[PDB]
Amino acid sequence: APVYVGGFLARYDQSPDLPRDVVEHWALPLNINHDDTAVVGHVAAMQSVRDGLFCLGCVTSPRFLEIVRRASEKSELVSRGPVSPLQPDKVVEFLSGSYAGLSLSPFKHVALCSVGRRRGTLAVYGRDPEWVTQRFPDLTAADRDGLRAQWGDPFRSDSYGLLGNSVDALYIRERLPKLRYDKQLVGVTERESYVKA
Amino acid sequence: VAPVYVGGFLARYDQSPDEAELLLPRDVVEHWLHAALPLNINHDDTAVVGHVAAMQSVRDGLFCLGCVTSPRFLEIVRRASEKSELVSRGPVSPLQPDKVVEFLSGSYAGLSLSKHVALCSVGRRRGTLAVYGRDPEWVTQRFPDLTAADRDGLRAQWQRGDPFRSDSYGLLGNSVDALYIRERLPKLRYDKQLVGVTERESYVKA
Repeated sequence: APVYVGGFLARYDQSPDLPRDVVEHWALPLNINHDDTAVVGHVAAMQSVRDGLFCLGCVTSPRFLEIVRRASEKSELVSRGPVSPLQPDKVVEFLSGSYAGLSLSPFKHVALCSVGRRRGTLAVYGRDPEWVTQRFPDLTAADRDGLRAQWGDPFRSDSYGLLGNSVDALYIRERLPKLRYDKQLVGVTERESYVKA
Repeated sequence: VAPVYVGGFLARYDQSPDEAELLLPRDVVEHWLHAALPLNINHDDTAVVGHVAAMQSVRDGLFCLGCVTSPRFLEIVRRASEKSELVSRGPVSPLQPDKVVEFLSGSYAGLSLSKHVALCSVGRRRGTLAVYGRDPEWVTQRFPDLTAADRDGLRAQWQRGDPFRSDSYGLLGNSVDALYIRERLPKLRYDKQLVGVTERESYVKA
Protein backbone atom coordinates (compact mmCIF):
# COMPACT_ATOMS: atom_id res chain seq x y z
CA ALA A 1 0.00 0.00 0.00
CA PRO A 2 1.24 3.62 -0.31
CA VAL A 3 3.60 5.14 2.18
CA TYR A 4 3.79 8.88 2.93
CA VAL A 5 7.03 10.75 3.52
CA GLY A 6 7.27 14.26 4.86
CA GLY A 7 10.01 16.55 6.06
CA PHE A 8 11.77 19.82 5.43
CA LEU A 9 13.54 20.19 2.11
CA ALA A 10 15.21 23.21 3.59
CA ARG A 11 15.35 25.07 6.87
CA TYR A 12 15.41 28.87 6.85
CA ASP A 13 17.28 28.95 10.15
CA GLN A 14 20.39 27.05 8.86
CA SER A 15 23.08 28.80 6.75
CA PRO A 16 26.21 26.62 6.25
CA ASP A 17 28.34 26.20 3.13
CA LEU A 18 17.38 28.52 -0.66
CA PRO A 19 16.28 31.67 1.23
CA ARG A 20 12.55 32.03 1.93
CA ASP A 21 12.39 34.81 -0.69
CA VAL A 22 13.66 32.71 -3.60
CA VAL A 23 11.63 29.84 -2.31
CA GLU A 24 8.19 31.35 -1.46
CA HIS A 25 8.70 32.97 -4.87
CA TRP A 26 9.43 29.81 -7.00
CA ALA A 27 3.53 17.26 -9.10
CA LEU A 28 7.32 16.92 -8.85
CA PRO A 29 8.38 13.29 -9.21
CA LEU A 30 9.77 11.54 -6.15
CA ASN A 31 12.84 9.39 -7.03
CA ILE A 32 15.50 7.40 -5.27
CA ASN A 33 18.76 9.19 -4.81
CA HIS A 34 18.33 11.48 -7.82
CA ASP A 35 18.07 8.61 -10.26
CA ASP A 36 15.63 9.44 -13.01
CA THR A 37 15.05 5.74 -13.59
CA ALA A 38 14.07 5.16 -10.00
CA VAL A 39 10.91 7.33 -9.70
CA VAL A 40 8.78 6.01 -6.84
CA GLY A 41 5.90 8.50 -6.59
CA HIS A 42 5.33 12.26 -6.50
CA VAL A 43 5.41 15.17 -4.12
CA ALA A 44 1.83 15.80 -2.89
CA ALA A 45 2.14 19.01 -0.83
CA MET A 46 4.76 21.72 -0.42
CA GLN A 47 4.43 24.49 2.18
CA SER A 48 6.81 27.34 2.88
CA VAL A 49 6.38 27.52 6.65
CA ARG A 50 8.16 29.55 9.34
CA ASP A 51 11.21 27.37 9.78
CA GLY A 52 11.47 26.14 6.20
CA LEU A 53 9.99 24.53 3.09
CA PHE A 54 8.04 21.43 4.18
CA CYS A 55 6.91 18.74 1.74
CA LEU A 56 4.79 15.62 1.77
CA GLY A 57 5.03 13.01 -0.96
CA CYS A 58 3.70 9.54 -1.57
CA VAL A 59 5.47 6.35 -2.63
CA THR A 60 3.13 4.58 -4.98
CA SER A 61 5.28 2.33 -7.20
CA PRO A 62 4.18 -1.31 -6.75
CA ARG A 63 7.49 -2.53 -8.21
CA PHE A 64 9.61 -0.53 -5.77
CA LEU A 65 7.38 -1.42 -2.83
CA GLU A 66 7.60 -5.13 -3.63
CA ILE A 67 11.44 -5.02 -3.81
CA VAL A 68 11.39 -3.18 -0.47
CA ARG A 69 8.92 -5.70 0.97
CA ARG A 70 11.11 -8.71 0.13
CA ALA A 71 14.27 -6.98 1.31
CA SER A 72 12.70 -5.95 4.66
CA GLU A 73 12.08 -9.62 5.44
CA LYS A 74 15.84 -10.14 5.66
CA SER A 75 16.78 -7.22 7.91
CA GLU A 76 17.57 -7.58 11.62
CA LEU A 77 17.11 -3.84 11.99
CA VAL A 78 13.48 -4.07 10.90
CA SER A 79 13.13 -7.39 12.69
CA ARG A 80 14.22 -5.60 15.82
CA GLY A 81 10.96 -3.72 15.25
CA PRO A 82 9.90 -0.22 16.42
CA VAL A 83 9.18 1.33 19.86
CA SER A 84 5.86 -0.05 21.10
CA PRO A 85 3.02 0.81 21.14
CA LEU A 86 4.16 1.79 17.62
CA GLN A 87 2.74 -0.79 15.25
CA PRO A 88 5.58 -2.76 13.64
CA ASP A 89 5.58 -1.98 9.89
CA LYS A 90 8.34 -3.65 7.82
CA VAL A 91 8.17 -1.59 4.60
CA VAL A 92 7.94 1.69 6.53
CA GLU A 93 10.73 0.63 8.82
CA PHE A 94 13.03 -0.39 6.00
CA LEU A 95 12.39 2.87 4.14
CA SER A 96 13.04 4.88 7.32
CA GLY A 97 16.32 3.06 7.76
CA SER A 98 17.50 3.32 4.16
CA TYR A 99 16.21 6.63 2.88
CA ALA A 100 16.30 8.72 6.02
CA GLY A 101 16.81 12.01 4.20
CA LEU A 102 15.26 14.30 1.64
CA SER A 103 16.90 16.21 -1.17
CA LEU A 104 15.32 18.83 -3.34
CA SER A 105 16.99 19.42 -6.73
CA PRO A 106 9.97 24.29 -6.06
CA PHE A 107 12.17 22.60 -8.72
CA LYS A 108 12.93 19.48 -10.89
CA HIS A 109 12.30 16.72 -8.27
CA VAL A 110 12.64 15.54 -4.70
CA ALA A 111 15.00 12.67 -3.92
CA LEU A 112 14.74 10.16 -1.09
CA CYS A 113 18.31 9.33 0.02
CA SER A 114 20.31 8.10 3.02
CA VAL A 115 21.04 11.60 4.42
CA GLY A 116 20.40 15.01 2.92
CA ARG A 117 23.20 17.44 2.28
CA ARG A 118 21.08 20.24 3.72
CA ARG A 119 20.56 19.82 7.45
CA GLY A 120 17.04 19.52 8.82
CA THR A 121 16.10 17.19 5.92
CA LEU A 122 15.07 14.11 7.96
CA ALA A 123 12.36 12.06 6.27
CA VAL A 124 9.50 10.63 8.30
CA TYR A 125 7.45 7.81 6.69
CA GLY A 126 3.98 6.75 7.70
CA ARG A 127 0.83 5.19 6.32
CA ASP A 128 -1.28 8.31 6.89
CA PRO A 129 -0.31 11.85 5.72
CA GLU A 130 -1.97 13.33 8.78
CA TRP A 131 0.09 11.21 11.13
CA VAL A 132 3.27 12.17 9.26
CA THR A 133 2.69 15.95 9.39
CA GLN A 134 2.04 15.49 13.13
CA ARG A 135 5.55 14.28 13.98
CA PHE A 136 6.81 17.80 13.27
CA PRO A 137 6.23 20.20 16.23
CA ASP A 138 7.05 23.31 14.15
CA LEU A 139 3.87 22.92 12.14
CA THR A 140 0.79 24.88 13.19
CA ALA A 141 -2.74 23.64 12.49
CA ALA A 142 -2.82 26.42 9.88
CA ASP A 143 0.24 24.86 8.25
CA ARG A 144 -1.21 21.42 8.69
CA ASP A 145 -4.37 22.80 7.08
CA GLY A 146 -2.57 24.24 4.07
CA LEU A 147 -0.75 21.01 3.40
CA ARG A 148 -3.96 19.04 4.09
CA ALA A 149 -5.65 20.90 1.23
CA GLN A 150 -2.86 19.90 -1.10
CA TRP A 151 -2.72 16.27 -0.16
CA GLY A 152 1.68 3.12 -15.01
CA ASP A 153 4.47 2.18 -12.57
CA PRO A 154 7.29 4.71 -13.14
CA PHE A 155 10.05 2.68 -11.41
CA ARG A 156 12.47 1.61 -14.14
CA SER A 157 15.17 0.19 -11.85
CA ASP A 158 15.64 -2.91 -9.67
CA SER A 159 17.08 -4.43 -6.49
CA TYR A 160 20.57 -4.50 -7.93
CA GLY A 161 20.46 -0.77 -8.50
CA LEU A 162 19.25 -0.18 -4.94
CA LEU A 163 21.96 -2.53 -3.59
CA GLY A 164 24.73 -0.72 -5.49
CA ASN A 165 23.30 2.37 -3.90
CA SER A 166 23.46 1.02 -0.35
CA VAL A 167 27.18 0.50 -0.54
CA ASP A 168 27.82 4.08 -1.47
CA ALA A 169 25.91 5.12 1.64
CA LEU A 170 28.19 3.08 3.86
CA TYR A 171 30.90 5.51 2.93
CA ILE A 172 29.09 8.78 3.53
CA ARG A 173 31.15 10.38 6.30
CA GLU A 174 29.25 11.57 9.37
CA ARG A 175 25.93 10.17 8.16
CA LEU A 176 24.64 9.03 11.58
CA PRO A 177 25.80 12.17 13.40
CA LYS A 178 24.09 14.19 10.70
CA LEU A 179 20.85 12.28 11.03
CA ARG A 180 20.82 12.70 14.77
CA TYR A 181 21.34 16.44 14.41
CA ASP A 182 18.57 16.64 11.85
CA LYS A 183 16.33 14.62 14.13
CA GLN A 184 16.81 17.07 16.98
CA LEU A 185 16.68 20.15 14.78
CA VAL A 186 13.24 19.30 13.41
CA GLY A 187 11.70 17.94 16.65
CA VAL A 188 11.03 14.29 15.74
CA THR A 189 12.26 11.41 17.99
CA GLU A 190 13.11 7.71 17.56
CA ARG A 191 10.43 7.11 20.15
CA GLU A 192 7.38 8.82 18.59
CA SER A 193 8.15 7.83 14.99
CA TYR A 194 9.72 5.06 12.89
CA VAL A 195 13.10 6.86 12.69
CA LYS A 196 16.00 4.36 13.12
CA ALA A 197 18.87 6.82 13.51
CA VAL B 1 33.20 -12.40 -12.69
CA ALA B 2 35.87 -15.16 -12.19
CA PRO B 3 36.74 -16.44 -8.70
CA VAL B 4 37.77 -13.82 -6.24
CA TYR B 5 40.12 -14.46 -3.35
CA VAL B 6 39.74 -12.98 0.11
CA GLY B 7 42.42 -13.04 2.77
CA GLY B 8 42.94 -11.49 6.18
CA PHE B 9 43.24 -12.19 9.87
CA LEU B 10 40.34 -13.91 11.55
CA ALA B 11 42.02 -12.94 14.84
CA ARG B 12 45.01 -10.95 16.01
CA TYR B 13 47.02 -12.29 18.98
CA ASP B 14 48.12 -8.82 20.00
CA GLN B 15 44.54 -7.56 20.51
CA SER B 16 42.93 -8.18 23.87
CA PRO B 17 39.12 -7.90 23.87
CA ASP B 18 36.88 -6.57 26.71
CA GLU B 19 34.40 -9.23 25.61
CA ALA B 20 35.44 -12.72 26.58
CA GLU B 21 33.43 -14.44 23.82
CA LEU B 22 35.74 -12.69 21.36
CA LEU B 23 38.79 -14.37 23.03
CA LEU B 24 40.62 -16.73 20.57
CA PRO B 25 43.86 -17.71 22.28
CA ARG B 26 46.80 -18.88 20.16
CA ASP B 27 46.92 -22.08 22.22
CA VAL B 28 43.25 -22.72 21.35
CA VAL B 29 43.93 -22.09 17.66
CA GLU B 30 47.32 -23.93 17.34
CA HIS B 31 45.69 -26.92 18.92
CA TRP B 32 42.83 -27.30 16.41
CA LEU B 33 45.44 -26.55 13.72
CA HIS B 34 47.18 -29.78 14.87
CA ALA B 35 44.01 -31.64 15.73
CA ALA B 36 37.06 -26.73 3.81
CA LEU B 37 34.94 -24.42 5.99
CA PRO B 38 32.23 -22.74 3.97
CA LEU B 39 32.51 -19.04 3.29
CA ASN B 40 29.11 -17.29 3.74
CA ILE B 41 27.69 -13.79 3.85
CA ASN B 42 27.16 -12.38 7.25
CA HIS B 43 26.67 -15.77 8.93
CA ASP B 44 23.74 -16.68 6.79
CA ASP B 45 23.72 -20.39 6.04
CA THR B 46 21.69 -19.73 2.90
CA ALA B 47 24.28 -17.32 1.60
CA VAL B 48 27.37 -19.54 1.20
CA VAL B 49 29.60 -18.01 -1.49
CA GLY B 50 32.70 -20.25 -1.44
CA HIS B 51 35.12 -21.98 0.97
CA VAL B 52 38.13 -21.19 3.06
CA ALA B 53 41.24 -22.33 1.15
CA ALA B 54 44.12 -21.78 3.62
CA MET B 55 44.35 -21.15 7.39
CA GLN B 56 47.68 -20.39 9.01
CA SER B 57 48.37 -19.66 12.66
CA VAL B 58 51.11 -17.08 12.26
CA ARG B 59 52.96 -14.88 14.73
CA ASP B 60 50.40 -12.11 14.95
CA GLY B 61 47.26 -14.16 14.49
CA LEU B 62 45.25 -16.75 12.59
CA PHE B 63 45.36 -15.82 8.88
CA CYS B 64 42.98 -17.24 6.33
CA LEU B 65 42.50 -17.19 2.55
CA GLY B 66 39.25 -18.19 0.94
CA CYS B 67 37.70 -18.03 -2.50
CA VAL B 68 34.34 -16.72 -3.66
CA THR B 69 33.18 -19.04 -6.38
CA SER B 70 29.38 -18.75 -6.50
CA PRO B 71 28.33 -17.60 -10.01
CA ARG B 72 24.90 -16.54 -8.73
CA PHE B 73 26.38 -14.32 -5.97
CA LEU B 74 29.01 -12.91 -8.31
CA GLU B 75 26.40 -11.99 -10.94
CA ILE B 76 24.26 -10.15 -8.32
CA VAL B 77 27.42 -8.32 -7.24
CA ARG B 78 28.35 -7.58 -10.85
CA ARG B 79 25.01 -5.91 -11.62
CA ALA B 80 24.96 -4.02 -8.35
CA SER B 81 28.49 -2.66 -8.84
CA GLU B 82 27.38 -1.03 -12.07
CA LYS B 83 25.20 1.32 -10.08
CA SER B 84 27.70 2.40 -7.43
CA GLU B 85 29.44 5.79 -7.47
CA LEU B 86 31.91 4.43 -4.94
CA VAL B 87 33.09 1.78 -7.40
CA SER B 88 32.74 4.21 -10.30
CA ARG B 89 35.38 6.36 -8.65
CA GLY B 90 37.73 3.38 -9.19
CA PRO B 91 40.93 2.30 -7.29
CA VAL B 92 44.15 4.22 -6.56
CA SER B 93 46.69 4.31 -9.38
CA PRO B 94 48.17 2.22 -10.75
CA LEU B 95 45.63 -0.47 -9.92
CA GLN B 96 43.34 -1.79 -12.59
CA PRO B 97 39.66 -1.01 -12.05
CA ASP B 98 37.88 -4.18 -10.97
CA LYS B 99 34.14 -3.67 -10.26
CA VAL B 100 33.33 -6.98 -8.56
CA VAL B 101 36.40 -6.81 -6.34
CA GLU B 102 35.78 -3.16 -5.51
CA PHE B 103 32.15 -3.68 -4.60
CA LEU B 104 33.05 -6.62 -2.35
CA SER B 105 35.80 -4.61 -0.68
CA GLY B 106 33.32 -1.82 -0.01
CA SER B 107 30.50 -3.99 1.27
CA TYR B 108 32.13 -6.93 3.02
CA ALA B 109 35.21 -5.19 4.46
CA GLY B 110 35.57 -7.54 7.40
CA LEU B 111 35.97 -11.20 8.41
CA SER B 112 34.44 -13.22 11.18
CA LEU B 113 35.13 -16.70 12.48
CA SER B 114 32.23 -18.63 13.97
CA LYS B 115 31.95 -23.79 11.82
CA HIS B 116 32.53 -21.21 9.12
CA VAL B 117 34.04 -17.91 8.16
CA ALA B 118 31.69 -14.99 7.47
CA LEU B 119 32.25 -12.04 5.17
CA CYS B 120 30.62 -8.98 6.76
CA SER B 121 30.78 -5.22 6.85
CA VAL B 122 33.13 -5.01 9.84
CA GLY B 123 34.29 -7.74 12.18
CA ARG B 124 33.73 -7.69 15.90
CA ARG B 125 37.34 -8.74 16.50
CA ARG B 126 39.79 -5.99 15.51
CA GLY B 127 42.42 -6.70 12.89
CA THR B 128 39.81 -8.53 10.78
CA LEU B 129 40.05 -6.38 7.58
CA ALA B 130 39.27 -8.37 4.41
CA VAL B 131 41.45 -7.81 1.33
CA TYR B 132 40.01 -9.09 -2.00
CA GLY B 133 41.98 -9.78 -5.13
CA ARG B 134 42.00 -11.90 -8.26
CA ASP B 135 45.19 -13.75 -7.30
CA PRO B 136 45.79 -15.44 -3.89
CA GLU B 137 49.45 -14.52 -4.07
CA TRP B 138 48.69 -10.87 -4.57
CA VAL B 139 46.26 -10.98 -1.62
CA THR B 140 48.73 -12.53 0.84
CA GLN B 141 51.24 -9.90 -0.18
CA ARG B 142 49.20 -6.93 1.04
CA PHE B 143 49.93 -8.12 4.58
CA PRO B 144 53.45 -7.03 5.75
CA ASP B 145 53.38 -9.33 8.83
CA LEU B 146 53.58 -12.40 6.65
CA THR B 147 57.00 -13.96 6.05
CA ALA B 148 57.81 -15.92 2.89
CA ALA B 149 57.67 -18.96 5.16
CA ASP B 150 54.12 -17.99 6.08
CA ARG B 151 53.39 -17.29 2.46
CA ASP B 152 54.97 -20.61 1.49
CA GLY B 153 52.95 -22.48 4.10
CA LEU B 154 49.59 -21.04 2.99
CA ARG B 155 50.44 -21.47 -0.67
CA ALA B 156 50.74 -25.15 -0.13
CA GLN B 157 47.30 -25.32 1.39
CA TRP B 158 45.46 -23.52 -1.36
CA GLN B 159 47.49 -25.24 -4.10
CA ARG B 160 46.38 -28.70 -2.98
CA GLY B 161 26.80 -27.19 -7.40
CA ASP B 162 26.31 -23.48 -6.59
CA PRO B 163 25.80 -23.28 -2.80
CA PHE B 164 24.24 -19.79 -2.77
CA ARG B 165 20.62 -20.19 -1.79
CA SER B 166 19.82 -16.49 -1.30
CA ASP B 167 19.31 -13.44 -3.60
CA SER B 168 19.75 -9.70 -4.08
CA TYR B 169 16.80 -8.93 -1.75
CA GLY B 170 18.55 -10.76 1.07
CA LEU B 171 21.77 -8.90 0.40
CA LEU B 172 19.85 -5.59 0.22
CA GLY B 173 18.07 -6.29 3.55
CA ASN B 174 21.55 -6.87 4.94
CA SER B 175 23.02 -3.56 3.67
CA VAL B 176 20.51 -1.55 5.66
CA ASP B 177 21.55 -3.25 8.84
CA ALA B 178 25.14 -2.22 8.18
CA LEU B 179 24.18 1.39 7.87
CA TYR B 180 23.40 1.27 11.54
CA ILE B 181 26.58 -0.40 12.79
CA ARG B 182 28.05 2.24 15.11
CA GLU B 183 31.69 3.12 14.61
CA ARG B 184 32.00 0.96 11.48
CA LEU B 185 34.28 3.31 9.55
CA PRO B 186 36.57 4.15 12.50
CA LYS B 187 36.82 0.46 13.19
CA LEU B 188 37.81 -0.38 9.62
CA ARG B 189 40.43 2.33 9.58
CA TYR B 190 41.91 0.96 12.81
CA ASP B 191 41.90 -2.54 11.40
CA LYS B 192 43.55 -1.28 8.21
CA GLN B 193 46.41 0.29 10.18
CA LEU B 194 46.73 -2.59 12.63
CA VAL B 195 47.24 -5.14 9.89
CA GLY B 196 49.46 -3.02 7.63
CA VAL B 197 47.27 -2.80 4.49
CA THR B 198 46.89 0.42 2.58
CA GLU B 199 44.36 1.68 0.07
CA ARG B 200 47.46 2.68 -1.95
CA GLU B 201 48.21 -0.98 -2.74
CA SER B 202 44.88 -2.71 -2.40
CA TYR B 203 41.23 -2.20 -3.41
CA VAL B 204 40.33 -1.22 0.19
CA LYS B 205 37.70 1.50 0.50
CA ALA B 206 38.05 2.20 4.21
